[PDB]
Amino acid sequence: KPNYALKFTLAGHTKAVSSVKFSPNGEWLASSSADKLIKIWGAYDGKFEKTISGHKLGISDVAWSSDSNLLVSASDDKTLKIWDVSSGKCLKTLKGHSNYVFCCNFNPQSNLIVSGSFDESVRIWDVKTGKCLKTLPAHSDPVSAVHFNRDGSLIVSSSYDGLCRIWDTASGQCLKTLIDDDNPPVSFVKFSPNGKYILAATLDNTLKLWDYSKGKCLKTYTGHKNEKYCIFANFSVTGGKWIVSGSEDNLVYIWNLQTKEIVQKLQGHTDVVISTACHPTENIIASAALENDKTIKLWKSDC
Amino acid sequence: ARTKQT
Repeated sequence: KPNYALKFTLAGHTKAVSSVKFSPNGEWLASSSADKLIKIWGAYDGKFEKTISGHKLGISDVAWSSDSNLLVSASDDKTLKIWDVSSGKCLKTLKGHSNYVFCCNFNPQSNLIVSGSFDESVRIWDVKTGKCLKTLPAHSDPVSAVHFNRDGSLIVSSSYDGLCRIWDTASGQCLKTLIDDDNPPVSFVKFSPNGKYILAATLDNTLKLWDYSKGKCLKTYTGHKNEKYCIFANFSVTGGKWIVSGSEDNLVYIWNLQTKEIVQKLQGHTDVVISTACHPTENIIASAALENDKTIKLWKSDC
Repeated sequence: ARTKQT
């Protein structure tokens, strides 16, 4: 079992925090909030570094470029913005969604950004021009998550319509659709590190690990509370192989990936833990909570 | 945003 213990609490956002993400080079933690701001913090000591602003409404997601120099954010103002972290400047504003932009991510090459919106589409944007390359009629309800696989050739998207679909990046055509015996809202999805599996959250208090090639569920994780918010889930790989997720009972849950047994529950936040992230090299977890809390916590484990 | 229930 790991032994995560709270090391720092980061305060500064004025409304609920929406997401937290460690930079690939591991020196920074970035946070997005409904306060329309993005904040950068030192990953190991929680040191407040800077505030990046410009969006006109709340932000639901922020993601790093592979070289840790850029960020892309998704906002209710219907745009995504690409930022240069060092200067804090907005390099491009991506316009084209007709409603809130919910999720975003850079491909490994970092030449593309994929986005998901309440407008039910998935868009692929050219980073250098800031122009939309493709618009995919991906789903029939809001799009909760979008993520590229390891070589960037695939994109996985999820939606409240209960589906998780995999798309061919170059053509934008759908390669496969995954559906359980039922279709509760799919609130989050992402490929595993090697791109072979897909971790999916559904609003019935359940996380599932799917085999992409076989389209079958390999593991199911339960015990937490998740029926209302789109809560992120992560693969923790620096030490023991865990599955990490926030929960509506204000705790961070950690499961053993293979056994599916819960190995630790982190107590401390005073509101729904909406987002968690795992450090790329150290056994460190960042967690963020909603309105009654609005803080970010950094936890560290020996294993 | 993600911070509100939809």
